Amino acid sequence: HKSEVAHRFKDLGEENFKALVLIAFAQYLQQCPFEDHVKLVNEVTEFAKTCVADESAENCDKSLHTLFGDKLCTVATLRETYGEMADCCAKQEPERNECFLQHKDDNPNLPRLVRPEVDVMCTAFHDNEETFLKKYLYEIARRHPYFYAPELLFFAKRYKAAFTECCQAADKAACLLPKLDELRDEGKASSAKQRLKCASLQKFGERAFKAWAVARLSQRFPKAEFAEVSKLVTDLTKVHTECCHGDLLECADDRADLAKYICENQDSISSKLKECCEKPLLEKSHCIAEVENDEMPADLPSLAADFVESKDVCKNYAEAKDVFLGMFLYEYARRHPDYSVVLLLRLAKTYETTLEKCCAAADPHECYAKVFDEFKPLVEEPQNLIKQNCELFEQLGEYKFQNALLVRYTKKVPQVSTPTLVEVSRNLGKVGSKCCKHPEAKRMPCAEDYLSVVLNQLCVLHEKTPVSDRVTKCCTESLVNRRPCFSALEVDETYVPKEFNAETFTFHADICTLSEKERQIKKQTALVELVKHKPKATKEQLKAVMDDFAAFVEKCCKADDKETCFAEEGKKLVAASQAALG
Ligand SMILES: CCCCCCCCCCCCCCCC(=O)OC[C@H](O)COP(=O)(O)OCCN
Ligand SMILES: CCCCCCCCCCCCCC(=O)O
Ligand SMILES: CCCCCCCCCCCCCC(=O)O
Ligand SMILES: CCCCCCCCCCCCCC(=O)O
Repeated sequence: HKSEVAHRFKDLGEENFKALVLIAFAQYLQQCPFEDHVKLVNEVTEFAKTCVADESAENCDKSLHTLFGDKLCTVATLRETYGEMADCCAKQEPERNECFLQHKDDNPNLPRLVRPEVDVMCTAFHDNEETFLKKYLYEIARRHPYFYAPELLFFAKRYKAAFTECCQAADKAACLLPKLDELRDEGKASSAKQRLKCASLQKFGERAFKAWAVARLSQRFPKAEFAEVSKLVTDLTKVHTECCHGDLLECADDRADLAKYICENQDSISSKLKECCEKPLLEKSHCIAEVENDEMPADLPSLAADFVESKDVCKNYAEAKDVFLGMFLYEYARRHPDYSVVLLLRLAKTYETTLEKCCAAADPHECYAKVFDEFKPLVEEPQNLIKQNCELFEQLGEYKFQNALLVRYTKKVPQVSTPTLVEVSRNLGKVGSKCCKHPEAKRMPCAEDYLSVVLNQLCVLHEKTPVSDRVTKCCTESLVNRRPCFSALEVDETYVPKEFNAETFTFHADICTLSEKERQIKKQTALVELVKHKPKATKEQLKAVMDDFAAFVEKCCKADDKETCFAEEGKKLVAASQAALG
């Protein structure tokens, strides 16, 4: 429902409601000063209370969309600030909302948000928590207009845990900054993931999306029957599709509905969901989405019977090609939660290709009798990659490992700028750090998931400023070859090595007052300019120059002077190196 606003107020709570109204408005009106959206949020909140007291009350019968757009159209400066979005107001609902939806700016071109010093922040926090927290909720929201709002609220609450804990600890910066650094990471990864969820849907289409989802849901709910996994992916895809159009209210209802359906049918889905079905609306769906894998049914048969030995394989396949392949993929996925989703799609795509050849022939059982042999190599290639890389990592350590990567890729694609090489190799390094600590079981899902963050940003940066056809190839290619494409880059032996330049390999005393990290980005940048300039540098020729530079600093920051050792012994490093790397 009779009143939809009353119903969200009741269901969300007051604080949560005030929060999501702020985020809603911050994401359309991305230029009205904070101390001004607050006026709005209180006005919308005051109205909500009246509708809650009496659901007959004026304007309460209206739809969320209508109230929301009606409110957008009240702001005095709309036409001067936002220009042709004010043009949307001269329409009726539903068109008016489609019009508003289509005029959000993804790059609102604001100044970078600058983290104040820890003590400034903590003083601000204590002196007024509500205001400190909302001002920041406003600053993220208008920079990330497409970030599903309930997710922002969840980070919001984690920023508030980090402050309360750390702003009364012995050493606050030691407490606070890693927490803030992990939040930046996670915040950014999630933002990356959503834009890649949609992009994939638009380029590669719905069937590919469903394939991905069947794999993922079958690893997560491996006691569910194929019929229920399939029902869940049908609705799972409908919601992503709706959540990509970009309309918060519609997207949120579908998510609500799905969590609703999942909790009613727990018995038929998974035993690991009782914890999250007792949670309140706002959180239910976020939770289910991060739910841990249910233990798999004990002692299932192999697939051989249904997918190889059976005599009904071409008949079943021909009758409904995509339900069959989807069942193969369901029976595979639930058996192996230790596989990355993309491995499964590669396996499933291979089983597909042989059936098209082998069903088209006239001894089909004979032709495709050996199809499981082909899975072995594809399964083992990711496994080894993880093995060689996690045995390298634990014997070099994060930083040195980051540096093993830096020279590997600079030699492979030496036309990528030095900053992009530094950032990808540093993050790749961190993915190594993060998934090697896992047992072998949960490693591959781990790495798939962090690589796709690290490699998508690669493409996005390279998208606008491209300097390699091979990188471009790996980026536009299929989502099941993004990774192996890159893994196939060889050394660029056409490379014309960069001319020398004194400036880059000059260093000063400030480097000693640089922070652990800051110093590393510096050291690592020189390392890329060194490989660009001497690509044919044997590892050991480079190992020894890195050890010359290593002494050149320490035995020079620990010396009784100066600049000068920096100028005059740096003079003697450049000369020596040029000679030994020749
Ligand atoms: C569902 C996409 C990937 C999730 C991986 C595993 C799925 C597990 C199955 C539980 C179903 C999920 C329950 C509700 C549906 C659900 O959580 O997602 C619905 C759409 O992804 C909407 O995306 P958006 O709202 O922008 O994402 C929020 C996080 N950034
Ligand atoms: C429940 C039916 C959903 C569709 C399942 C069909 C699976 C298609 C197998 C081929 C894999 C292609 C991989 C891809 O497109 O990235
Ligand atoms: C650079 C991080 C250290 C170890 C991880 C290397 C990644 C190799 C496996 C990629 C996992 C995704 C599965 C796949 O592409 O099939
Ligand atoms: C041809 C001029 C050579 C001088 C430039 C040397 C650049 C090497 C960067 C050192 C990275 C090592 C990091 C470390 O081990 O702490």
